[PDB]
Amino acid sequence: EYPTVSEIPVGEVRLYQIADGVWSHIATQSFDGAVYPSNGLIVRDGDELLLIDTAWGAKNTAALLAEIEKQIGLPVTRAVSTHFHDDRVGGVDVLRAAGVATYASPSTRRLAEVEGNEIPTHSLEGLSSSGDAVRFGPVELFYPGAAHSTDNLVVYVPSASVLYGGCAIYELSRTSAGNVADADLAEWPTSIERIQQHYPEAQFVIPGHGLPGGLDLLKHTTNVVKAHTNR
Ligand SMILES: NCCOc1ccc(-c2cn(-c3cccc(C(=O)O)c3C(=O)O)nn2)cc1
Ligand SMILES: [Zn+2]
Ligand SMILES: [Zn+2]
Repeated sequence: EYPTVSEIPVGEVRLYQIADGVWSHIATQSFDGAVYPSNGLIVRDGDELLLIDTAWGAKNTAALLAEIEKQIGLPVTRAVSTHFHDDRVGGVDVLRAAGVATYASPSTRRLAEVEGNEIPTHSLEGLSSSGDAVRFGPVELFYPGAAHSTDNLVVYVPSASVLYGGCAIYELSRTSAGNVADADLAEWPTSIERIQQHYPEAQFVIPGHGLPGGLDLLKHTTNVVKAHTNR
């Protein structure tokens, strides 16, 4: 069964195989006095591994590199932060330390720099205007417009029909907004319907935090964000 939050110390990283060559990584952090899940993706790319997002901080992420090798034994050579928050770039430092080439939209690097969060080295051109999509190794990267953050990207694995929406998508257990400090609440339902239009194929849908679902995660997220909008 996919892991739930209370099973994972603030330091233990679980790997959850989602298909041949596709895993998710699951870590936990403390924030607001409380303890939260966080998902990221691992995609095999021939001989190497593409990482999507950090494990939320340098400790967790050095740890996350150590499951992968222990459990998968393939080198992580590239990594993508899907937006500028710490649960995504927390431990880019680390990854670069180990030789991982880090990447991020130019929108994400600038807002990370403005924010005092770590900065991916490379820039992921071709993702600026809403609807922009580019190909990155075994997956597709999509910029659905402002939502959870103005920079958020979302990731699609054709090979297994996995759609990783990160923090732009909520799990079903999550009924209420939670951190929208950097959200474009007006655009978020829209930015999201695109994700629906441009990836109807997706059987597995991972959110930034919590239990994967199918595409009803999207409609649930819109419901949450709209509810939130009206107070
Ligand atoms: N001095 C201004 C502070 O600026 C900050 C902005 C954002 C964050 C931050 C929220 N994180 C989250 C923690 C729990 C849940 C979530 C979520 O996806 O809903 C997030 C988040 O990514 O917003 N991660 N990092 C932390 C600090
Ligand atoms: Zn965020
Ligand atoms: Zn998040």
